[PDB]
Amino acid sequence: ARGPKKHLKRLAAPHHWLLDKLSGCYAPRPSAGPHKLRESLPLIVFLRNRLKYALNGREVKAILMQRHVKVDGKVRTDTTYPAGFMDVITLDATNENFRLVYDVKGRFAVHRITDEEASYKLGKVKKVQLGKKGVPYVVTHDGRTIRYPDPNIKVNDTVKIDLASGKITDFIKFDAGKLVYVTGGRNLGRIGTIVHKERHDGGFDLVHIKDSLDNTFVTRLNNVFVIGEQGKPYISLPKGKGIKLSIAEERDRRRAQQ
Amino acid sequence: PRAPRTYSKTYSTPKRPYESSRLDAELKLAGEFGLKNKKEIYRISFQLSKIRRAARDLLTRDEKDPKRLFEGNALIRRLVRVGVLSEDKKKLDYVLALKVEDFLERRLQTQVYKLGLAKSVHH
Amino acid sequence: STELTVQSERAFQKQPHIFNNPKVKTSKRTKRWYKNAGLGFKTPKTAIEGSYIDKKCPFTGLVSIRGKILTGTVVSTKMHRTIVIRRAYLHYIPKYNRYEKRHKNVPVHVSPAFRVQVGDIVTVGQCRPISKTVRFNVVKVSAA
Amino acid sequence: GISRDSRHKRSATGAKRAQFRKKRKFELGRQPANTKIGAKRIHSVRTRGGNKKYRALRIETGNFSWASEGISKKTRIAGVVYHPSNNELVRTNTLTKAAIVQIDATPFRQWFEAHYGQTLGKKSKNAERKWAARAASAKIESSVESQFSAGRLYACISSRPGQSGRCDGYILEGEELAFYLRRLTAK
RNA sequence: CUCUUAAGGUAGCCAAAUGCCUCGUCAUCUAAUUAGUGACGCGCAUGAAUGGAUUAACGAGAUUCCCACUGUCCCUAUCUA
RNA sequence: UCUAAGGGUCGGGUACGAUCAACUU
RNA sequence: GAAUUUGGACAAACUUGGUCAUUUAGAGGAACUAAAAGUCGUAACAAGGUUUCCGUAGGUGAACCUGCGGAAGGAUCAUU
RNA sequence: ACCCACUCGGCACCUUACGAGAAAUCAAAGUCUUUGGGUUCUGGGGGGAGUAUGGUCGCAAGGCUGAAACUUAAAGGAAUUG
RNA sequence: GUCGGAUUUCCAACGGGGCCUUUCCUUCUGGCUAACCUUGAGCUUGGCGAACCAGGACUUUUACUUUGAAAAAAUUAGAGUGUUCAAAGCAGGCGUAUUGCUCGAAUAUAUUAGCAUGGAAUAAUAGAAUAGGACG
RNA sequence: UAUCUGGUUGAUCCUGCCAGUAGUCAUAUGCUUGUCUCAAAGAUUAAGCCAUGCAUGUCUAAGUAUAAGCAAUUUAUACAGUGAAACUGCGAAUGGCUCAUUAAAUCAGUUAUCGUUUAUUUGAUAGUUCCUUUACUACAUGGUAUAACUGUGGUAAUUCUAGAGCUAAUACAUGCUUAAAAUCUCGACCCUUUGGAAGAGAUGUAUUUAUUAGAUAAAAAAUCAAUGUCUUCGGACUCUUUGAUGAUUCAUAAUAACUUUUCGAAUCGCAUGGCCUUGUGCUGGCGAUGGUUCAUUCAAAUUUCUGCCCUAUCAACUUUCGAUGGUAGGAUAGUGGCCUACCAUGGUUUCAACGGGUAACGGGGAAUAAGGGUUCGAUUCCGGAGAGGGAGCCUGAGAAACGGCUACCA
Ligand SMILES: [Mg+2]
Ligand SMILES: [Mg+2]
Ligand SMILES: [Mg+2]
Ligand SMILES: [Mg+2]
Ligand SMILES: [Mg+2]
Ligand SMILES: [Mg+2]
Ligand SMILES: [Mg+2]
Ligand SMILES: [Mg+2]
Ligand SMILES: [Mg+2]
Ligand SMILES: [Mg+2]
Ligand SMILES: [Mg+2]
Ligand SMILES: [Mg+2]
Ligand SMILES: [Mg+2]
Ligand SMILES: [Mg+2]
Ligand SMILES: [Mg+2]
Ligand SMILES: [Mg+2]
Ligand SMILES: [Mg+2]
Ligand SMILES: [Mg+2]
Ligand SMILES: [Mg+2]
Ligand SMILES: [Mg+2]
Ligand SMILES: [Mg+2]
Ligand SMILES: [Mg+2]
Ligand SMILES: [Mg+2]
Ligand SMILES: [Mg+2]
Ligand SMILES: [Mg+2]
Ligand SMILES: [Mg+2]
Repeated sequence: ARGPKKHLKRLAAPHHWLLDKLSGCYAPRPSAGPHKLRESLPLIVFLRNRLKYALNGREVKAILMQRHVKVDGKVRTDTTYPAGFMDVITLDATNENFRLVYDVKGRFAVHRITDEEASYKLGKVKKVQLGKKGVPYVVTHDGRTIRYPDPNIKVNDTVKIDLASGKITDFIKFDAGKLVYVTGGRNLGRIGTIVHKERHDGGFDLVHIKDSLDNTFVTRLNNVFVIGEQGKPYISLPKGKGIKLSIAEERDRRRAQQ
Repeated sequence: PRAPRTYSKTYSTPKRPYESSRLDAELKLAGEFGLKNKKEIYRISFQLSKIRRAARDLLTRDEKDPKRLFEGNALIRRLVRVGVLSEDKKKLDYVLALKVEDFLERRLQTQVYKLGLAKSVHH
Repeated sequence: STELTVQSERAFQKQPHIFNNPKVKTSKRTKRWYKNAGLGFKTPKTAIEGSYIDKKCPFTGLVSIRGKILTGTVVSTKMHRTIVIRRAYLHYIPKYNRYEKRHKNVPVHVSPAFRVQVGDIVTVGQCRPISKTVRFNVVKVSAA
Repeated sequence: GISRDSRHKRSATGAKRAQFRKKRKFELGRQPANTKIGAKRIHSVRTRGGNKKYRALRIETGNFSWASEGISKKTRIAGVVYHPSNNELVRTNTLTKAAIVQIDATPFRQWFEAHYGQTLGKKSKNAERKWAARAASAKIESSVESQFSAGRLYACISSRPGQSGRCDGYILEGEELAFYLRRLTAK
């Protein structure tokens, strides 16, 4: 009321941050940034609660004011900068590179990537229309705009961005039989080799999807991210590859080693 | 404003106040387990009940239901692990008929007596 | 309908930004603008070769059908360019394990391209608020 | 002040809605400008999100487009002559959108002679070669020639002076012109 | 219970235009009320076509209070024919 | 100082136009 | 460019009425419940000493009585 | 018009209790804890009370609709023995 | 057939799918032409489009029920785990503890309404009767 | 953990209620009280009234310091060290608290914005502005005022302020500085038919109006109006450029103009480098702040379908002066009877409208439960509303703000 809210209570933050209900009334409210608040890492959560690299928010604040942490190759000193899907976190100390990829469980899992891998990223194209002076542009899922794109790029494809220049090297067309990554939804964090899609004019287009173990699931079109042609993807998949093991037999795998 | 602290009572009272039958029996239970009051028995009755409420839930479900198999083995794993349930009885129907005191048998003060070294339960 | 003797209001009735130029001569003396509403609804022949204006018409006006698509039976057509339809449904009362009849009145704007009567079963499409209470627009007539 | 909410006037069933939610600024209105003619005076309005809005009063002149020739010029206004909404606006010579006005028609007359050169109402060879090419088009209509004799053209204000501070429009032609002339001359 | 009539005033109604005592008693209206109204009823001497009890409407009928208004008054003064 | 409404009479091969005059609101 | 000012809409608030709702006084009248070994009867329960009850109307200290029509919950399941 | 046999509908009746019920008793008052054919109306301890008030109908008598305060642990039904 | 864990040719049951028994239970512009009468010497040159696609005129309407997607977190049910037990909490656990390794923080419920999908029994609607009925 | 028991009679079997029985993130209270962990808490009546004290301020390398501040840099004579006050820029619209109002209202789930505003974050994004645009002219950069401060004073007092004298900018107000190219309008002449010219102007973005494009299932011929690029004037003829959505008058572009005219950097820190005709000559890095527009993010506004407690001793309500709809306009950030003018007579209801009550904020949820249910939800999260009652409004992207203002009542 009367204007935007600026706090975030605990028990309101998105559940995939794994924030314990006790230990403080409030939670870090992500600032405006390249990604939606609801699906957002922000760094005070990443550095302190996931990597255990800092014990308080004040040490997390100290690390950022050394210009060490850089997201997508830019410093981003802000403590609540919303880190989103498939941003690359590079730390000069320990020469460690991270990518934000949802685990099989739908949480932002710690995922170390090779230094060569941290040299590009993928973004799902959300809209492609003409800008001023008749200059076509695209919009990726992280708000990045790219002028003068390949005309063959259409909505729902994905593009490979250099991350040093705002340019694109490659794009994967959206077709049945392409490897995808479900972002958002009850099947969040699964990889599934599109089988087909339905039109359903009037909105909310669905797509059917089946993983390697021949398990079929369907999610909405906005919740699908093509990650390259079938077989090899263009990014290093985390451990597990999003298979969604049932609770029944996962324990046996858990009890396999002990 | 802080997250509310979950709490729950660990005991339930019997419906009818004065049974000669129930009054005698529970008093016997404290006799050979050295329990201070009736609350140490009501708790075991309450613990056993929420065991059966879950145990009854699984049985009425279809056999080979993924819920029953996973959870059913989970319950008998814990009951066996403590020692309340004998190893030879793992059918999830032998949980339904366990006993009142099998939990009281695995209490430390009882087990210390069993493992010598006390020569009386009140010791 | 009766073509409502189109030029009747105080202000001249015309389709906005649809200019006919008198310097040249050709067929189709008065240019007419129309569109297809999508969702499979067809543009009726009357709208194409009519003479009405009805700037709220979903085929020749400045309104767009988006959102819910409904269906009901016309119960009162005493308005002007508007009708009220009745939508019946059974509301399930959980305690008694059975249903009860209910109904609602949805005042919908009816285009001049359509002719409707009491008892006609019509489908309507949602659009931006047309009047104090009109939010749907007659888009297909299924009975006569 | 003037509020555009609807938690006032009655619900559809005729029931009266009780008071709720003391007036909000994002549901306001303001008062009409009622832009008159002459002695230009425009006041600025600070609207939502900044977005300055210009409120015309006592405006002088405007930009009117003669649609057929694809041109526009700056001309004056003689007065309001017909208003579909409220006849009271006519008597006070009040400028609103779609209020039929008479404009000065002076620049149009010289432009027509500059462009066509044949005649209206009633030197170097570089000129008439254009005129020879720009021929067969000096027969615009017989109902606008008669207006040029008096030097006033029936124009319609197609702009919102209350919002943009400007009175722009077009010159009535063809069917639209014949619609208002019969309304004007009826007696 | 008694004496006694042709029969012993019923339903109603009342200090009423009928109530002597009386300026009856209680309440209300009032600063203050022999006035008014509502109640009461052993009613000198109410009461049934001697018509009884009520009654909307109507009244140059009798009475009481209130608002508006006012030289009726406080308290007189001036003007015209 | 204006405005709206309220009429008569004449007119198409087998919707409109012209003329006149009312006090009522 | 201040004081001041014309007109407009928003409009608090007051005064005077009106309406509705809730509390509440009141001479007097008329009910209902309770206690107390009050006074008068004895209408009901037995064929309750005139069988009982219903509707209606009238009357009488009071329970009630009387007419007309009903019912049996009757004091008859019954007269080839 | 009678007699015999049969049938459709009605007014009833006689014996039985497989069944029902608290029981008197019921061929429906059965097919209801082995509880569901469709449907309308009514009831929720006894008094206050079918009262007050308000509507509405009536010439009136009165009808229909209809409380609350308060007070109480029993009122009641069917049979048994006296 | 390995020493209580699974395979095969199996006698059965349980439930699906395809074809035929008069059983179109809609289709064109073009692609894969596909499953290809395609056969080239026992792996070869060419069969009919949804088995996958853009637009097609049409398109009987419901109710129901299955599956699926959404239904904040806390709370409820509940998996794991030493808070000394427990109420709790989401921790921790293992190393030669010198340089470190590593699992978790599941799952379910979530009336009714809305959306997509399969069934078409049950309960309703309509169609070709002074035939503008369908094929042509 | 699918359980009942005492009370109508001399006794019996029923109807039926009274009593007991058990629980309560349901309160109070009585008697008693040793330990550990955990934790509600002036909500219920009074959304009654409040002494006092706190609860909103804020700086870096990076806007402005002659403190007549503090110490010494000493690399500095203008400054560059720290740094009160004050200007400027942000914030004070969050949080916190309460639950009075509120019964299709809020709210929950689900849609829409092809119906709008959005500070901020993130990503992109101005060669077109010497206006008679060859001396108008500063572009190695252009004016004004004021605070802080010095001094004089008033008042009993307020976070009161007057007059006088100074001084700054990322305060305020102005203001030029860079290529072309092409296009279209005008338009000197040869003079002519097939006609081209010298020369000039305009051509950013922003606002407003108008007009044009924003196609796109299939193949061939007839002669025309005249060739139409080049001709072997026979005609080979193609390139003919065109994005998205279910859908648009969409995106975007083109022509004509309009504007009282927006924006298009007179700003700051750090490191100082290369080029020579070594002149304070020409170029050069890393940042900070601001800035038009588009997109994203944080939002907001409005909006769809369905869903709410007791009431008929509430059966008709709405339309005087908006009730339901049409047209036009004004207003708004935008749709809309939101408002106004004209016109029509509509709109809801026995499927319960309207009116009344609520010891009613809605939900997520809570207690008790065999299954079904009943009752509660002021209160740890989400949503709304309020700041003693009403009303209006300034600043701002955002308030109908009240630890802002104005007025009225108390
Ligand atoms: Mg933040
Ligand atoms: Mg007696
Ligand atoms: Mg006696
Ligand atoms: Mg009797
Ligand atoms: Mg009886
Ligand atoms: Mg008979
Ligand atoms: Mg009861
Ligand atoms: Mg009762
Ligand atoms: Mg008896
Ligand atoms: Mg359905
Ligand atoms: Mg049915
Ligand atoms: Mg009894
Ligand atoms: Mg007795
Ligand atoms: Mg007894
Ligand atoms: Mg009780
Ligand atoms: Mg708040
Ligand atoms: Mg930015
Ligand atoms: Mg309108
Ligand atoms: Mg409008
Ligand atoms: Mg309340
Ligand atoms: Mg409350
Ligand atoms: Mg809250
Ligand atoms: Mg407020
Ligand atoms: Mg207060
Ligand atoms: Mg306020
Ligand atoms: Mg305060």
